[PDB]
Amino acid sequence: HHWGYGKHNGPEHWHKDFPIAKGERQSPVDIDTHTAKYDPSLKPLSVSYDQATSLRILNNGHAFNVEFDDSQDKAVLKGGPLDGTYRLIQFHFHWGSLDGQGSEHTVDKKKYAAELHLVHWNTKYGDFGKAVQQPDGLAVLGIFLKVGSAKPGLQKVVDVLDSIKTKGKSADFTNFDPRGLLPESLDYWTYPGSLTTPPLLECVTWIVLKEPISVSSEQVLKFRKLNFNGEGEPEELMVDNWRPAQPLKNRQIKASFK
Ligand SMILES: NS(=O)(=O)c1ccc(CCNC(=O)N2CC(=O)N3CCc4ccccc4[C@@H]3C2)cc1
Ligand SMILES: [Zn+2]
Repeated sequence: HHWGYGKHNGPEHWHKDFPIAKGERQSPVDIDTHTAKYDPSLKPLSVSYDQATSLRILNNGHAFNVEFDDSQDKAVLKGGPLDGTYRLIQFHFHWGSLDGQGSEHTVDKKKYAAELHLVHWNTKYGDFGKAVQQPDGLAVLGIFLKVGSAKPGLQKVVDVLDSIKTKGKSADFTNFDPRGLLPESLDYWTYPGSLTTPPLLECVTWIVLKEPISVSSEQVLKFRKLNFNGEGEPEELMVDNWRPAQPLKNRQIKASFK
């Protein structure tokens, strides 16, 4: 009886196995744009993905992850609110059953069709597993998706999804350039938070870009054909794999922009 996003094992149940679900710095949150304050102390954000080496794409039963070689400082996130160097290890998405829901963060309570999370770990902790035990261990770059024009840089991901339909399937996924998933502007909001899936560890500096990327209806329809189940199990479509907004508590959301 494992956690998931069904009626019986969804986010409202997670606190029974993971009591930190009701903690002081949980994610995601609603970003109230009128309350977020410009912070002139934020240093410029540095997304350096030119040498990123993707390896594999995996259906883990909760989402699909594109994994990177993180055994040296090829693809790194620095600057903004961050101290030191954060290495890209994987990206994944959260999405809905309908275009009006799917994002984890919300903006003035608006839900987007989907949300991309580029996950990075603080190299001062040596490995990912040590980093998630630290309050500044991870930096997640969050990017909203809205349905409109196709995103050409997403199509290589969309076209491999038929090969990883079910939980536990993986496929080789080399030479994918995550620069193709970024919006034009790097203006962002930032706050201290958590993983949005169990174990819900409070280890993340969140950096949420203001400008959404546009994907086509056909692109997101292909996400919604994935399965939560393994092969040879009853088919359950992988949709609505998002955690709703959590209490902000004793936190301030800071804006990089005026
Ligand atoms: N919604 S979210 O962005 O808040 C979110 C981000 C991250 C996570 C943790 C997901 N776990 C992971 O991504 N894992 C776990 C791991 O132990 N390893 C071993 C180290 C290694 C080496 C190479 C590639 C991949 C891993 C994986 C990464 C959960 C949720
Ligand atoms: Zn995520």
